[PDB]
Amino acid sequence: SEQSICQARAAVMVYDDANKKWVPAGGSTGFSRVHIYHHTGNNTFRVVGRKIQDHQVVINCAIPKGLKYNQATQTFHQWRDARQVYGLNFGSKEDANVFASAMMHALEVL
Amino acid sequence: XPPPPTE
Repeated sequence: SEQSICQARAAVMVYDDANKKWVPAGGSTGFSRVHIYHHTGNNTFRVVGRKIQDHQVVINCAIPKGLKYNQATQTFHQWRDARQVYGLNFGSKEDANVFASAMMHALEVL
Repeated sequence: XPPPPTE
């Protein structure tokens, strides 16, 4: 079904617009392993992240064609869809580079 | 896009 095209260490955040604050995705602070999964049958991509500790899925987001991926800093990247704003606070610049490369590749071939 | 988080 789906192939992982990258793995990156990041704390996954979502933006609480009513309170103007970032909050941990899934409700629990800490780092996750964040994949981009490619579904080859229909050429779709998804961001799926799981907490290192307890394997909880904290993000499971489609990547639509035309997404604006904002590399705010070398270690915090973010994007939005029609409901939520997502942020990734990467564990290193290398993790940020790996993930942005895969994301940019996804956006090119979509 | 919102500013990046803090400590």
